[PDB]
Amino acid sequence: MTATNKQVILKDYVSGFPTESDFDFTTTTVELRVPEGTNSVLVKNLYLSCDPYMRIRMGKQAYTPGQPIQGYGVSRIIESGHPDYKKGDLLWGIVAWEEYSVITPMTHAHFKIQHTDVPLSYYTGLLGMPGMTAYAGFYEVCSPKEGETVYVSAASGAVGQLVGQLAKMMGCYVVGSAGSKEKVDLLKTKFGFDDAFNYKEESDLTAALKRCFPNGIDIYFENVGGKMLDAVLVNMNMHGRIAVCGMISQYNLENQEGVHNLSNIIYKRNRIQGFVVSDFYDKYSKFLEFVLPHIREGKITYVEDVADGLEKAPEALVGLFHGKNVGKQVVVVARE
Amino acid sequence: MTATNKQVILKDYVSGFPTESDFDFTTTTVELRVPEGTNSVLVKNLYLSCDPYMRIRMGKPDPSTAALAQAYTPGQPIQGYGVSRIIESGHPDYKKGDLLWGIVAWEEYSVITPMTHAHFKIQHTDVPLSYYTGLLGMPGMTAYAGFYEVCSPKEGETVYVSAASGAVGQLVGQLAKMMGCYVVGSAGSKEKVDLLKTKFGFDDAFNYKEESDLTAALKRCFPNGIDIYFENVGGKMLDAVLVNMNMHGRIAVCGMISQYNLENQEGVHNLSNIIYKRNRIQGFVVSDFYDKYSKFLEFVLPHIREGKITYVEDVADGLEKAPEALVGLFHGKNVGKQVVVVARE
Ligand SMILES: NC(=O)c1ccc[n+]([C@@H]2O[C@H](COP(=O)([O-])OP(=O)(O)OC[C@H]3O[C@@H](n4cnc5c(N)ncnc54)[C@H](OP(=O)(O)O)[C@@H]3O)[C@@H](O)[C@H]2O)c1
Ligand SMILES: NC(=O)c1ccc[n+]([C@@H]2O[C@H](COP(=O)([O-])OP(=O)(O)OC[C@H]3O[C@@H](n4cnc5c(N)ncnc54)[C@H](OP(=O)(O)O)[C@@H]3O)[C@@H](O)[C@H]2O)c1
Ligand SMILES: CCCCC[C@@H](O)/C=C/C=O
Ligand SMILES: CCCCC[C@@H](O)/C=C/C=O
Repeated sequence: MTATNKQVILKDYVSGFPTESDFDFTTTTVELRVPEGTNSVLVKNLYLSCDPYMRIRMGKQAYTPGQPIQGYGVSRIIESGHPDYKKGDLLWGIVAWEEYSVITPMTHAHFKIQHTDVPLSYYTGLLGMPGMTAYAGFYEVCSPKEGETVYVSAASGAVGQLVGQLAKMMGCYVVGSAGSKEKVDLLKTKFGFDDAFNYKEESDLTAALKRCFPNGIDIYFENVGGKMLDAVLVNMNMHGRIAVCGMISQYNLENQEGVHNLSNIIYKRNRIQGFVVSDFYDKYSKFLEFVLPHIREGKITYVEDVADGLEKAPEALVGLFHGKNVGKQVVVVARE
Repeated sequence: MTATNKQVILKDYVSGFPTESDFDFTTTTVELRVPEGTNSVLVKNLYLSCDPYMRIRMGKPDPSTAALAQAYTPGQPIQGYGVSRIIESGHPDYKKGDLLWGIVAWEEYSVITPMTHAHFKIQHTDVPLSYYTGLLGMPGMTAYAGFYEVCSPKEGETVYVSAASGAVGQLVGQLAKMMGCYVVGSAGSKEKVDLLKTKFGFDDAFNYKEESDLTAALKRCFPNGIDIYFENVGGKMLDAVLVNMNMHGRIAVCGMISQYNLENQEGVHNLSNIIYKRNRIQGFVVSDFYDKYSKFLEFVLPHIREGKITYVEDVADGLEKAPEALVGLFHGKNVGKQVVVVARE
């Protein structure tokens, strides 16, 4: 075939919060050939991830103006110049926001799917690059014992909803926070945490956390920052671990919020350790063969926001920095 | 037999900086009796220390601070670390001539109870007794504990040490030079920086005071960035270090002395940097590691006696000066460790 390839470019660099008018749709024409240099695969992009690191990549290796925005996503091989991928099987990894991409598959960037007995939308999230951040970030970096109390921020979403599920499986008391009432209702209905609150309904964030924890916070999984780290630093305990995954409060800000209560690290004998998921990708098969017995069984679940089409995909990345995503924000580019 | 026992009392709680005025003086009568309490010894305090925790045992009851603190009671005297000779006992491990270092009150004579990770015996006299406040005591143990067990160091790695000519800081940077390491310091005066470059053998050093852009100072000093940080300061300083740090690089949070004296506690912005740099900010109290005080003393006393560790001290005479001495530590007119002699020998 010689099909028309619909692409989402970034026009120019973003300074603050993203708008849909920082990105434009352009078209190329892909010849469905055995591809551009005999080391490569040609894929058809099935599902795409709208995940929040993309804002830090939108700043002045960083993205280049007039070219597609790179992201993770699930893809079907249409043709190959690589040895261990034939035509008709599945990968996940860094693809361009296209309908059809030619990529070179390097090991801990791009991964083959062997288990299609679960949704292939989950391989942008749960069994993808959000879910590995929750395995890796809770079991190494947070270093947990049972009974110990876990706090998850942006609990609602991607990374956050597996951290909490893995904790009320270990024997921990887990509290989450989220933006709207419907996002906060899932934490107790579906994912079945012990408590939850709406941080947007809290005028009282330090007092909110003193309410939820009569016994304090041993573990924190930091996805948010600033004002929430200040509050958590007060409500902590003796040898209290903080796992700094993200800072979504800060990405979208030029002159970014200051943390005041870092003196409660000497006193309260705290470890704040920052990680990157990429480092733990050697433990992906170890993760898959732990969590697929549990997803297949209904111990571990997932909520996804579905955004059908490449058309509503500027719409969908913009939407994270406000939290329109009721769970993990997937784009469907192709259904079959 | 009676003693005329002078004391240093605290008036009421501190907000902001201490002054010589937030402290007061009394005299008591102490009987030199063979004391019935339980496992209690009547000591005679010889030397005392001016240590900066004493500020967040001087402020109002807060739950955070109350992990190392108990908070000082507004009437009855200031507690702290210092050396002490036993002038009659009610213990097994201690008798009528033995010396102790530990947490005594700021008086001439005290009835204390020895506890294992509080009060420690001296069964080594070859070295100064004033040193069991600092080097052979609690500042030197912090330096051993927090550099070898929290900064998790390997040879050749680049170390930045803050409040570097004070008690804990000067030892860190020698313990670091005693491995492969590249040690740069920071201190207040010119007299202080000329002890880092010469006496305590640091590779380079500066005056944070005489530096306008602090990142520019640390990008001059380390071209290839910081691997280990011994954090004795906070604020401005911790922000500069986070942009000057290497990947999988560690930070040991000993103290944060810039903050203690502030009501409105200063913000560290770029703690964002620890994701993309895989960095570890780790806090400790020394209290947790006093089980390795035997394994400390078996190490350092071979290195002082051979001339591989160097140390300065700032002695002031009598309890009279012990207000003036704890105050001027927050400004920094202590050169090394601030000792207060109550009685010598
Ligand atoms: N270090 C790593 O290894 C690694 C890897 C991948 C991703 N990440 C990062 O970690 C986070 C992970 O995904 P996720 O689980 O958070 O999924 P998500 O729910 O899809 O992400 C968006 C969430 O951020 C919250 N939010 C947005 N603006 C905010 C603001 N201004 N202040 C406070 N909260 C705000 C919203 O939740 P509420 O209002 O609902 O609470 C919203 O649901 C991101 O920051 C991401 O960049 C880190
Ligand atoms: N268990 C523990 O973790 C533990 C135990 C002992 C001590 N500590 C802590 O570690 C720190 C110092 O240890 P040390 O034994 O070396 O004490 P020290 O001998 O009292 O050192 C005093 C230093 O304070 C500095 N200073 C004062 N105000 C300052 C300010 N506003 N900004 C920056 N620096 C300032 C001075 O330097 P300048 O001349 O440069 O101004 C001076 O050299 C304290 O924060 C203390 O509480 C912690
Ligand atoms: C090339 C895409 C970058 C992938 C690393 C990402 O997981 C890091 C998230 C940090 O916030
Ligand atoms: C009971 C006295 C407290 C002793 C702990 C002290 O070394 C901590 C210093 C923190 O800045």
